[PDB]
Amino acid sequence: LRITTRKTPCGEGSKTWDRFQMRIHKRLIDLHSPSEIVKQITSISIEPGVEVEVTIADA
Amino acid sequence: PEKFQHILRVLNTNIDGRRKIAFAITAIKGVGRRYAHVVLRKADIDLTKRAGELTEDEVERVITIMQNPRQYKIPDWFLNRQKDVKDGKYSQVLANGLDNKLREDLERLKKIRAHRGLRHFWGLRVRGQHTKTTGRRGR
Amino acid sequence: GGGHVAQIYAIRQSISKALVAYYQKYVDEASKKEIKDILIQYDRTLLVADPRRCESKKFGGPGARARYQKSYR
Amino acid sequence: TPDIKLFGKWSTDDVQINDISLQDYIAVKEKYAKYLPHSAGRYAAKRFRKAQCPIVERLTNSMMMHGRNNGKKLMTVRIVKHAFEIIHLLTGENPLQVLVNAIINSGPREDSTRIGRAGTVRRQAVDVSPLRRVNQAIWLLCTGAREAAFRNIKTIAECLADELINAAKGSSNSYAIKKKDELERVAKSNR
Amino acid sequence: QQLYWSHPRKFGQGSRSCRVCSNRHGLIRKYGLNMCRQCFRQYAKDIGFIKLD
Amino acid sequence: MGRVRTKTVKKAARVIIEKYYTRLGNDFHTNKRVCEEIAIIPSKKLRNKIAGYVTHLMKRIQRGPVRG
Amino acid sequence: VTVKDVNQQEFVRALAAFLKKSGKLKVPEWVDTVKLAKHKELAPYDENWFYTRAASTARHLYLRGGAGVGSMTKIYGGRQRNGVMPSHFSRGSKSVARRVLQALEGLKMVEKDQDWGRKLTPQGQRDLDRIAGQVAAAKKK
RNA sequence: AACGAGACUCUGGCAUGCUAACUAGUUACGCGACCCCCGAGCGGUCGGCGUCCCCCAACUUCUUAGAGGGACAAGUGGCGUUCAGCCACCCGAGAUUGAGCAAUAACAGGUCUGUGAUGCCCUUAGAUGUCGGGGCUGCACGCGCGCUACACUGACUGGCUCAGCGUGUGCCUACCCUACGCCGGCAGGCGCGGGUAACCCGUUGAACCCCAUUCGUGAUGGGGAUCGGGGAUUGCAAUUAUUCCCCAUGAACGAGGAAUUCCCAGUAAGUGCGGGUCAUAAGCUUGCGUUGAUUAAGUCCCUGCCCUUUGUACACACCGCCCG
Repeated sequence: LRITTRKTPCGEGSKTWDRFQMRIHKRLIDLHSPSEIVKQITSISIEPGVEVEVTIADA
Repeated sequence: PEKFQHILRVLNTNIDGRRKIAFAITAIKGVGRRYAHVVLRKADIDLTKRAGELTEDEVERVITIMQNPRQYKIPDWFLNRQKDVKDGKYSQVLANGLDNKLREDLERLKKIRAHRGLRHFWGLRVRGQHTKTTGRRGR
Repeated sequence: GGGHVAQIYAIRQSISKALVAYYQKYVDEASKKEIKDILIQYDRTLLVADPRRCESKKFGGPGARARYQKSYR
Repeated sequence: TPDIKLFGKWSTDDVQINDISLQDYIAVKEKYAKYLPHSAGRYAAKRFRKAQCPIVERLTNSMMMHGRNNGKKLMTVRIVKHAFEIIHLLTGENPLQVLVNAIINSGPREDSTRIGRAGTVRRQAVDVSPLRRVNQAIWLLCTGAREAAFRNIKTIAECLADELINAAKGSSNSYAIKKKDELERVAKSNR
Repeated sequence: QQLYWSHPRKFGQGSRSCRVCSNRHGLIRKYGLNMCRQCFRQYAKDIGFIKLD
Repeated sequence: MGRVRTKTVKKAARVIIEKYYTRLGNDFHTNKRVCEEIAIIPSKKLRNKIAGYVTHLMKRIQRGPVRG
Repeated sequence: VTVKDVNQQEFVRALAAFLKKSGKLKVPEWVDTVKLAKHKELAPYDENWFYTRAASTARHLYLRGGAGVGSMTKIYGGRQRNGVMPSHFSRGSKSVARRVLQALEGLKMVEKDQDWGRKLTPQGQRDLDRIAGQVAAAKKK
């Protein structure tokens, strides 16, 4: 995500800008096993603010 | 070879035999290069030779195919004028008639005295354009 | 990838190394050592690669170095 | 021939440098003969690095100038292949020996520069490097063909091959051998 | 009282408003902004971004 | 060019040679790995420097006495 | 031979002539009034441009997986000089390409196959590689 | 001893080492199908061309992103007090690939029209707080940033062939990106389908460039200003022409005074594209690819800056100060 915008409010003086960036990350682990023990063990044992999305099927 | 003739006169403008046929014809007003490469092909003649190599029989046909374009199946959209306005038809206008037609539409827009004719008579730009930094004759 | 030009240098650079690798794996050293001396003599990036790629633009210019005109009056 | 590239048809053997001064900045055949003039884009990151690359390539580089022709090195090579072709039909030589004479005959022997005294223009005569001579001579003759074909029916290829003849045999019908002698005529005066 | 109070605002620079106070002039939409560039800067520290380049 | 060593390098380089004189070789790579184990240098590029100066000192210490 | 082997400048100039002999291609009436793209400033010099373009149509279908009237135009489009404004790319005509592909399909050298695009008939693929060797027979590859 | 410098963060450049992948590929067959004998042979087979078929196949080189390693003036030769360092060379990616962050003290610099930040003053019902219309585009003139041009190293018409950074409806309040089919010269219309996105658009089938015709040194077919008529799209509304398209009209301009700007390697220049603003619309700005030179390896001459010494009637500091 890029945001390239003025560094000066009410533009005056030498023309300057500022690059901000956010880096997202995705990665996924595919399991094939009963849906019970997965949904049991998955939602627990997570310390940080990190999201998880369980899917019924994809393959 | 082919020493027969060169510069000639046709309707209202003198056309040289020096240049290629299509490009030679364009000098006559109301005919652009795009308009001529059509009319030559409806006439079914070469455009790969000079205008001084055309015969009198051939050029007699050219002006007929030109001045009745709808009747030789050149489309209506491909004309200069579609429903002129207050004349009721599709038309194709050529050299000295073009100027006469043009001067009428100027006169008309000062007759009604719209914004148009006033800008014309004052000698200022008709279309949406700035005149603050555009012009000079004066300075 | 690349344009019309840079592709030509890529296909040359690969076929040069391809030939070498075939000798490096199935034939002895002294076969390919010879071939290495020949190519690297007129080296032109046959067995090596440029590290040069485009630099990133910064503001106040249309290029990375070139700048907009400056007026004092 | 099987161990040393020609030019695609033109021998780089039977090619000499007929000065002892300007060789080791003119070379074309020690192993530096190649099928085409092109580089990977290494030509300069040291002062000595400029010298090494061929004379025929240097000629192609300085041929594309003045805005609309920059970054069109392939179009430029078209003009050079016709040049040698026209030179060979027209006079009949190894057409590289033409070019080597054309470069050597166009390089100045003495040159002037500026020196600041009393807030008024005074000039001083000084000498010139062999590397300077080569750079200057390549510049001068390429300006000729560029100039001539700016309103002539003649193509730049034709103009350029004519310009190498009149340089290779001095005759002062070229833009180069004229402009060479102008500099030296100044260098005599203020010295 | 009145039979009108409003007139079509459905597009343009007047039918969107930025979150300073309903400020404008400073046309903004990006990636779901609706957020004013002056205050965006003050939320460089706040979450959405940390400056790294 | 440039790249004249700073004082942060020259301060710790002397210290590391005084108290671990025995562990030193005169090869770059061996003297690197020793500095990695007898201390932690929190950067990687910094580590590659302090080793190289430790090496360059150890050359001279095998001649007459250093005054630092 | 495969059509890959030969030059392609030569390929079209024999394939265009081939079609016009055999009575193939029912042409549109509009062919002498047609700019041919939005980014041109003139009609073609050529008087048999339709025959030439149908050659280039059938060739690309041999290579790639086949695509409709939209994609053919994108392959042909070029640069548009807008005068005083800076140049930009744009796409050409559509209704010409829509007559080309339907005219080919009348001969069954192409056919609307599955996966959103016309693909060239085995009879078509036979005829391409047949004249591909005729190129090598002619000059000498 | 401390702050700045450096160290640091990000980015580029080196991995057939490590980690693992039908929302990424490759190879291998199994193949069966299509194709042409095109080559040995006969058409089969062997070889060649891509696509479907692909797996319970094999692998991770290519693509992707994580953990690690690698470069240190390390080695050698000169030079230096032989110190700190400097120059050349081997290996090779050479000790500088480009950005982010940045001190003390100051300016009567900009911003009360970013701020439900804010003092004081003013105004507050005949309101400086709402609807309708007009204007910010009005021209005898002066200046700045740019765009397009003055042709043959070109224009024009066909043919061939290559890319990357991104972005996209389910959001603001009514709205996205588009394949495919059909109709139209074109702008465009119409019918269906996909895309929460390494999944669909898009194997982004882009330009310059490349290959073949035509024009001929002619203000020419170079240039496309001005201007007439007609057709579409957005919107509640398009007139002082919103934008887009078609035909016609065809100007200045044929390399530019005094002056002046910017730039050292994938850099300058040429050339296209994405994002930003956006109901409709970039000659702007911000990023990205593609083609890719000439010239330098220096100096204090000009302009300016850092350090020391010196002189001063200056300290509102030479734009200062001061005399008849």
